[PDB]
Amino acid sequence: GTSQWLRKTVDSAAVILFSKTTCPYCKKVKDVLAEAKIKHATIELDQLSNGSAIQKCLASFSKIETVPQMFVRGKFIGDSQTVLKYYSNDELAGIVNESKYDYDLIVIGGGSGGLAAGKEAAKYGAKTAVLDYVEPTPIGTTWGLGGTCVNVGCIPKKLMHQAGLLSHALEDAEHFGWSLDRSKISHNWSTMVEGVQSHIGSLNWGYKVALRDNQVTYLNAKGRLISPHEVQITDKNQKVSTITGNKIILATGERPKYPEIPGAVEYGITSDDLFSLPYFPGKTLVIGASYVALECAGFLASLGGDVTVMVRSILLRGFDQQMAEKVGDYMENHGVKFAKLCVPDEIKQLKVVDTENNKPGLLLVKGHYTDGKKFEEEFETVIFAVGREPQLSKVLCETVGVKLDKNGRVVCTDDEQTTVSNVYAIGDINAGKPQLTPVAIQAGRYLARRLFAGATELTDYSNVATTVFTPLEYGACGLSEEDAIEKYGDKDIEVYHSNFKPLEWTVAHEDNVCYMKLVCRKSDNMRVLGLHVLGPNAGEITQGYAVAIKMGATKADFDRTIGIHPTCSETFTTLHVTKKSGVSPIV
Amino acid sequence: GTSQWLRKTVDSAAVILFSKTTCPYCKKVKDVLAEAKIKHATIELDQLSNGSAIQKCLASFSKIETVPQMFVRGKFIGDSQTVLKYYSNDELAGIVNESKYDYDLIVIGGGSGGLAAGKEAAKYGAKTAVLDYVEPTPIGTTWGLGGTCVNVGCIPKKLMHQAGLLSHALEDAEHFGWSLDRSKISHNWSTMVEGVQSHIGSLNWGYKVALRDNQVTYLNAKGRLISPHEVQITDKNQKVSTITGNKIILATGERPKYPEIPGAVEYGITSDDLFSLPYFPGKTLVIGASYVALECAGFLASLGGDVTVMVRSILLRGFDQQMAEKVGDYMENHGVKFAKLCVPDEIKQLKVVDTENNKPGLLLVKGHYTDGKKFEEEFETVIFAVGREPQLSKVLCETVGVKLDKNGRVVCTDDEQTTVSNVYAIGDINAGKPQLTPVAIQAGRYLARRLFAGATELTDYSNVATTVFTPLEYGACGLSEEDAIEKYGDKDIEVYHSNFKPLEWTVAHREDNVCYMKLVCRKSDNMRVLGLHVLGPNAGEITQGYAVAIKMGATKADFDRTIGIHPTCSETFTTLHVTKKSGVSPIV
Ligand SMILES: Cc1cc2nc3c(=O)[nH]c(=O)nc-3n(C[C@H](O)[C@H](O)[C@H](O)COP(=O)(O)OP(=O)(O)OC[C@H]3O[C@@H](n4cnc5c(N)ncnc54)[C@H](O)[C@@H]3O)c2cc1C
Ligand SMILES: Cc1cc2nc3c(=O)[nH]c(=O)nc-3n(C[C@H](O)[C@H](O)[C@H](O)COP(=O)(O)OP(=O)(O)OC[C@H]3O[C@@H](n4cnc5c(N)ncnc54)[C@H](O)[C@@H]3O)c2cc1C
Ligand SMILES: COCC(=O)NCc1ccccc1
Ligand SMILES: COCC(=O)NCc1ccccc1
Ligand SMILES: COCC(=O)NCc1ccccc1
Ligand SMILES: COCC(=O)NCc1ccccc1
Repeated sequence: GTSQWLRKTVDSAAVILFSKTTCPYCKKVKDVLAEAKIKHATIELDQLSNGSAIQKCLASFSKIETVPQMFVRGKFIGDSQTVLKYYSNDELAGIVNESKYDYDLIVIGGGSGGLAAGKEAAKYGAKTAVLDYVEPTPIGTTWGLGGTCVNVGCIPKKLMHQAGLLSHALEDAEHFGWSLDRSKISHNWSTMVEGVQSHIGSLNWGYKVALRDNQVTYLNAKGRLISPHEVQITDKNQKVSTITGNKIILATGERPKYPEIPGAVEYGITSDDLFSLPYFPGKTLVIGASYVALECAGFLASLGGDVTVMVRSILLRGFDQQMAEKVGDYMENHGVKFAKLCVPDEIKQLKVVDTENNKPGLLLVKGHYTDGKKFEEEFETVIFAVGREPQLSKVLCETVGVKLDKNGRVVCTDDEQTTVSNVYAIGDINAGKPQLTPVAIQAGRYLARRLFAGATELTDYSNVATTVFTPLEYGACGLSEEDAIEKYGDKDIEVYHSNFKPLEWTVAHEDNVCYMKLVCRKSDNMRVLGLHVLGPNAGEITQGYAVAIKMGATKADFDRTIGIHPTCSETFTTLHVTKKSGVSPIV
Repeated sequence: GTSQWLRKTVDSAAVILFSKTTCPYCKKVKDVLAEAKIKHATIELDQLSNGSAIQKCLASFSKIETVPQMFVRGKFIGDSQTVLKYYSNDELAGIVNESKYDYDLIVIGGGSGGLAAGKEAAKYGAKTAVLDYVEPTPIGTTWGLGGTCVNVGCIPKKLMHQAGLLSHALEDAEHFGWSLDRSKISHNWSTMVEGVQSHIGSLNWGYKVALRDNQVTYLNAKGRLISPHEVQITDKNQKVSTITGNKIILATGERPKYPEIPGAVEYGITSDDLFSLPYFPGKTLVIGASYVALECAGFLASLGGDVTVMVRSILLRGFDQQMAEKVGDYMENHGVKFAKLCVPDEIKQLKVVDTENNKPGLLLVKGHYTDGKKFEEEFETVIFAVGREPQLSKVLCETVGVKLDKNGRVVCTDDEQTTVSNVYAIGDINAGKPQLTPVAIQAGRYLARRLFAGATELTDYSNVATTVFTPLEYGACGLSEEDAIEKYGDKDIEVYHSNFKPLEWTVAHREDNVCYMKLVCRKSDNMRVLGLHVLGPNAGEITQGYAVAIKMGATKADFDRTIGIHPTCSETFTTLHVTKKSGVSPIV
């Protein structure tokens, strides 16, 4: 009912005003709170369909049914006369700061989700702390505020992908009439890294500025939850102390795994080290087959590197395997070598990294194939991309009572609540959720609004679109073909597909490598279950269709919509060849 | 209802079989027709909701109610035993080819719409002819099969746009670590024209191959409709003759306009000439302010040219004007000069075009500003982009009875039918329709299916998305902000907007707050998205997908609950929150 919503909202909000837009008494109270620099949530009752019933329920706390009514941390404070009495008697600031705890909210983790949750909470008057610490990699690499995406993830990865894309831009320019000679142009790794790191630095600073301008307390400290409301923090100087908070948000993310083989930790690196590496990696082996592995190998090859990928079984496990194979075939034809069906056994050091002259070392990699033959080859750099994992045993004392799953991620309700009722988890550590930066940001902002502004909207985790930024990009939204066939049966699935050629590729001189498909359910009006595209700018192509899939688009919706010409994306609006027909999809 | 549909379908279809998927007698008839290379439409009665009623109405034509039933040009031909008799007796070929007319379908015009209509019709057994002729420009330019888009429109202009985009890619490469020096690289116009024209030639050839492989008769001839079923054709040798057809599709498109001033036709050019010009235009004046004018001026400046645009009043009349101004401001900041509020009065010739040394001429342009002050400046090339118009007085004898509107376009019903019942019109000459290549293609294909395969689906001309390929691209779908406010009033319209910066622009040191997007929404209809607008790179790829959601009636809530893809430009549409009425700044 309305009544129990109102109780949760009053119990949880830090400072909240129940108001009406046309009442000059509420306006007087608003302008008072603004002058006093008091931030607060506002619930305009004349804009809610059942505002009348809420007014009646307020009296259960305040014994009045009029507006405005101000509350602070679950307690009714007063109407217009009473609030102005406190203001003119210099008693207001003390009353709005009265709290059982040091903070209304403590966020452990200053990354994609945690910074978004903390900033949104502060907008409603929640007194908020954000804790962030970066544990250094085995070789000592560290970085600033903002999380995995900002520092060692989406941002530097896509900037180095762009540096690689520009190599083919240089090649194409000749065919379009420009006088340069591609074969006499080379790439400088450290010039690239300096520009990438300068941009990352501007983001570290921007987040510190944003927290200060929202009155958020930023602590560069390692946090550990030792009881439901107590966080122990450890300083850069090993000073230990305890702060208290009403609500706690866990948002500490993951770090790369290493295989348990000799030499891995000592002599290899991960993506954590790659994006600030002060020397060109040289001849490189990438071990693994995830989107991180393939994206990194792809741009290293495009910058002119000698690059090999060691694949245990398949590419992109969990993605549509037809598409995954097309991705890998393109890379193999464009200068990435693959050691297929192969695992490593040991990494042996032949030459130590020369920090002084800014040169890599030299390594001997020993491994074996599934047919039993041995692998043995020398590389200057070895990069492990074999998955990521959280380390919540560092963050969470067992006695607090927060349940984890077999993988060590937090088990949450559909509103991010843990098994401890004031403790929530968002981002990559929330078990079962897509591990993506815009998912973490939406979860964090929406959760802050439910805690401190009386919102009810949940985050929707279904049909979240993705893009893999390999040399030829792969965008997807919804089910793979194999998952749909498993779920519904082969006779209830129809697949429309086509090759295509970007117009930009005609003058630049391949005809049939770009490819797209719609996987559809026959018995549900040909509903689009999944969309897949391999081609340039695949993330821009895919994004808009994710809205239509969210709304339940059918094939007839795609047919009746008209294309924009000339584009790659328009090919989705005229698809007609089915896989069951056996007709070729080539252009 | 059903009976009126069945009569229209039987009267119009060239060759059609009424069938069921489970009937082995129907399968035997299908096999005979395929072996005799007889193409036909097929309607599978067991797959239609009212298949039982259709089966019963068939008796009004054939006096039977079973399947299969074969018809040819409105006449019942027979059941399974009868079709096999004709086949065994070598009588079937002559039956299926019997006609009052030379062709089931004559398409006048071999462009985007006409080629699509003709190929689709031939798939259902319609005996089809496609007529195409290119009247040369005043200086003599002509080109091959395929229409305006293929030869002198979307295809060459986007390729030249891409050559222009690559100049900034060469600049950006230095910041991302590559060793080149952009300052020492120049552009060769004729090398780019040769590559563009080689691709256009492959399209000309590909369409001739497609018509041959579909058994469509291609006539390189100028057509004139002289009665409802008679088309007069004129040869390249000026031989005149008459062919007849049951259905007629008019698909002749438009050509560029010239202003009525001295020297315009003699010494200027249009887009028709630009895309195959053998020499670089040099210092260029573009007169006009359409998307054609701005796209051409944009790429010429990026290829190193000294370019001025003469604007009579505003940019992009009929497009959202906040967006049009941001487009123009970006071009003016990046090396396009504008002569604002200005029109030309005369072009004088100072040098003839130098065909020997492959060089432009030289012209003196005189004009005046709206306050009366004078304009006078020299240019090597003057391009007119002041609109396009059809020439239907050449295509259509007045006595046929096809009604035209005040602009000379064809007045059609919602199924493309003109005021003459067997005559239809598609593409740019269809009055009131968006003038775009994918619209012409959808209209031609859907019409051919209704004429020859019993389809009922109409083309939907509402909320068709567009993209202007200026140096910074502008994509749009739906109403402009000013049209939304005019239609619903200011109090019922909410606008969400934001600047943004492509991630690719950060290390390249490009501008922070020039790219821009907005959603124009209707408050009283669950915040329905009435219009979407984006200025930024790859704007056509950004916009296309959202056109499906707008077709389905997307609201602001649907954008909010959808999660973004990171890092992209398009994801900024999923988190918009600043409203124009709040007064809050949209900068990042
Ligand atoms: C190479 C790579 C590329 C990626 N590319 C993309 C992409 O293109 N698009 C996309 O959507 N996603 C991408 N991702 C995923 C994206 O980075 C993550 O989903 C996102 O960063 C998760 O956000 P988060 O808030 O859960 O955690 P994080 O961003 O990892 O932030 C958690 C923070 O908490 C800190 N912390 C940990 N323990 C403590 C403690 N005890 N006390 C204090 N602070 C602590 C961590 O050091 C870190 O700073 C990529 C990931 C990688 C590794
Ligand atoms: C510079 C420019 C750029 C454009 N860019 C785009 C773009 O990016 N995207 C987009 O969607 N649209 C674009 N367009 C619009 C697009 O070209 C048209 O909407 C489309 O070509 C219209 O097709 P149509 O079939 O109506 O006519 P057309 O393609 O013009 O074909 C008509 C054909 O009929 C021929 N013909 C004329 N009279 C006769 C006759 N009597 N007998 C026989 N044949 C005859 C003509 O010579 C021509 O070949 C652009 C147009 C221009 C001018
Ligand atoms: C960059 O995209 C990485 C990602 O994790 N995308 C979502 C996904 C979920 C489940 C299986 C495959 C993919
Ligand atoms: C079933 O997968 C067999 C396999 O060897 N996959 C690895 C790979 C495939 C295609 C291109 C590059 C690498
Ligand atoms: C009302 O419009 C007045 C006008 O002069 N528009 C032309 C123009 C505007 C912005 C940049 C370049 C040209
Ligand atoms: C009001 O204009 C609507 C329209 O669709 N105009 C045709 C066109 C649009 C965009 C780019 C090029 C051409």
